Formats: sequence, C-alpha cells, structure tokens
Amino acid sequence: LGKKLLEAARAGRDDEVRILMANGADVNAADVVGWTPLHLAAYWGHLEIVEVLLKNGADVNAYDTLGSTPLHLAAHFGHLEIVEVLLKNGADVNAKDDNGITPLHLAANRGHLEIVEVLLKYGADVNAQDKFGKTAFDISINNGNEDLAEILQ
Amino acid sequence: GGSYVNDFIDRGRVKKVYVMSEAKYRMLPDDIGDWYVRAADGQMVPFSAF
Repeated sequence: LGKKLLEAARAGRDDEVRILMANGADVNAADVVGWTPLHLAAYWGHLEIVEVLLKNGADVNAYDTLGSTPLHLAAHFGHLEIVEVLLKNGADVNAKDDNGITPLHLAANRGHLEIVEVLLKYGADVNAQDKFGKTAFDISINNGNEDLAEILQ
Repeated sequence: GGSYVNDFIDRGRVKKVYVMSEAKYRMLPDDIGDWYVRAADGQMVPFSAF
C-alpha cells in the first residue's frame, strides 16, 4: 500500500492520498530510485499533495539514491509555492546531492529568479561550490543571465 | 548500450560482433564510476571525475 501512495502522489490525485493516508499508509514509502511520495508530488508540481504529505509527518528531507531532495526537484522545475511550503516545513535549504549540487544551484541554472530570491531569504550558501567549484553565480555569468548575476551579488 | 564493431564468420555464415559490458558492471548507478577513460598524458580518469 506504500506503492499506491507513491503512484497516487505522482498521479496528483489528492483524494487518493487522503484515503490511503488515513488507512495508514507509509508516508515515507520509496520507489527503486529513492523517490518518496514527497519527491514525486514536488517534481510534478502537485502542491496540495505536498502539503497533505508534510502534515502527516512525511520527511521533508528524504533523499534519493543520488543525494537529491524534494527541494532540489521543486526548485529545479520552478514550482515556487512548493519551494516555500517545503522551506516553511523544515526543508534543508542547502541540501547537497552526490554531485555537490544545491537547490540554489539548480534554480539558478534554470533561471527561476523568484525561487532564487526565496532560497536566499531562507539562507543559502551563495558561495557553495559543486563538485566542480561552480557557484550559482558562475552559472549566471556562464548562462549570460544579467538579472540573476545582479541579484546573486 | 553495446556497439556493433564489425562482422565475423560463424560456421560459414556472416554474423555480427558486439562489444558491451558484462552484465555485472552495467547494473547499478554507482557502477558508472567504475568505468575509466584515458587522457592524453596517459592517466586513467574515472567517469565520476567529469
């Protein structure tokens, strides 16, 4: 029944999560890659479910087999609201995956300016270096995004 | 993924020759870092470095 929550969380079926939830389903269940229902909903921008999962004690910092957290996914695909909801619920803003990439790193490269603003607000080692010594800034200059480079100053 | 190098003859008939990792080494995410490429200076660099 933990798989169902995984499938129901991705399928974005809010109600399905509720039932399975109440019927006592493992909120921190996990597929072969390390995705938790929180991982799925965050990835496919399913806000209402990200909330309904955090409420039921779902781990806000559960990571996958590569050190990636739900915050990494939400910040990466620009799901702003989730980025904050996760942050207000304890999401480690400076989580680093196996490659030493942080949520700011991702959102930066993908041009999610507001997500960057928020991530900085909740704190974020602007000088964090990935496995290549690249900081969210190096990215902005590389990508040629001036709006971002400025703000990341 | 495997690579079709060239053909050979098996009991009088032309057939293919394939190169691919033995199953054991292309089964898990971390096995990626077990493969090494060679640099100009001759050093072996693991995939995980780049």
